[PDB]
Amino acid sequence: QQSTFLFHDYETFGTHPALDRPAQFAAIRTDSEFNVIGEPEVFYCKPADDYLPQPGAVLITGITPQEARAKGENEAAFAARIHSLFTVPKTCILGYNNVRFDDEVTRNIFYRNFYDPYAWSWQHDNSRWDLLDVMRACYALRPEGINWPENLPSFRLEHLTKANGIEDAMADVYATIAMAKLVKTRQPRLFDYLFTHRNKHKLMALIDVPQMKPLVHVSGMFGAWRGNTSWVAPLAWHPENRNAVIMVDLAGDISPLLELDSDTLRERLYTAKTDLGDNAAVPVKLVHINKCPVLAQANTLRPEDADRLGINRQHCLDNLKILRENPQVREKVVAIFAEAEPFTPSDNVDAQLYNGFFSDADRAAMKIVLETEPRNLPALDITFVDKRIEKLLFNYRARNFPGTLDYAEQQRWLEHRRQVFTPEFLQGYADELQMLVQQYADDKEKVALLKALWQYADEIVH
DNA sequence: AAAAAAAAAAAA
Repeated sequence: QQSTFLFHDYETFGTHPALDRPAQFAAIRTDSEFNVIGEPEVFYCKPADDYLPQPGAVLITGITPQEARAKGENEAAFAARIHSLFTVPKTCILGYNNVRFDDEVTRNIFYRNFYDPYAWSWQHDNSRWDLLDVMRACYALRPEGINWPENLPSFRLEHLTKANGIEDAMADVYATIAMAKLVKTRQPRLFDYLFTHRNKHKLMALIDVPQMKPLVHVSGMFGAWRGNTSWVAPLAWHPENRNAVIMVDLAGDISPLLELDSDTLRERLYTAKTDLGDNAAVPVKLVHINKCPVLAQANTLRPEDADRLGINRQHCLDNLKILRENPQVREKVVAIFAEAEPFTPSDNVDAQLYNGFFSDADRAAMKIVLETEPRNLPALDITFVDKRIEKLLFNYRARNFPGTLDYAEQQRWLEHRRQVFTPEFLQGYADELQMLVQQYADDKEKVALLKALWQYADEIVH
């Protein structure tokens, strides 16, 4: 057991990790110095017959459902394959924007196919990381030694590689490795600091709530116009999510926090910028310590870089001093999150991963499912406590092993498909394709893609 | 040991 990194990327048929499906997965394993270990893998996932890909996604990836169907395996097999790669001990699974996207795909694919949704990222000394915020952090805090493309800095891999003398899912993986190498070379101490601080316990320690100790925070939510950076201070741990802390963005306008009550603050917080009119935005942001957030002591952002980024230290310090003497603000921000309407998921079991953890007993039961021949599942004498499992099991069987359904199950699946491919859904889908063909009438390649999508839909619904 | 869905923020 030697420590390795497993760089990876998915291409999918849509943006929703629960309701859309993966098309392709690519991975490359390296040692701690980013020398390639073994052989790159890239493989496709065959979409089940109750799904149509989002046209926008296919135009981005160039991957048709026909293509994935032809050279992919079903999702049960696609899941097992990735699961075996991910659960090699002492693996740090990472990518580029994976925490907010690819990792969610992983969790849901495991969930739908009876694998633990999270163990790949913690068990047997595994962990995860994400190079996107590393690049953003390097640009904001220690940009020396690297060339940063702009027009506003860009963090697209293609732009980042071109600007630093460096040469598709597999392509993205190779490029992510190259940026990792670069930053480790030019800013080894920042790199190692970020790597060690992927651990939520090192992060948690930086937060001091009673003191409102200020920190620098680099986040895509701050925006390129300020180099994704600001000084923040913790107001309270989130009342419902123990892995979230409520931060004030010290660079913002704290008026609303002092003036408004929690109900108006909540309303305002979830108001679109373009709907705010006269009113100041609420300068509150959640930091999720289990999501590899970039946090460091306040002085990690040098005055020269605050200046470069257009961030005003005295303004932040001013806000901080005022907040420290207005503790009533803490109560109010917690209320924004504590007194909100609970989130009720839809009755679609695909969307219920976050309803709760499964028990040890259910895990044992799911383990047996995975060890049973599909043809023998119907005869499987077993019982489940979590009410999601029977629903997941029916979907699992119908999507992956349709030959194993009895007549009544066949009829149920037929009704499910009809309830998906309604005349209203099919017409929305037709109108989207027609709109896109118009938008791209001059582009032979995209038009052929849109034609494939129409043909796939026609086939699947007849 | 593991989590939180959407809203909004941002970038794609």
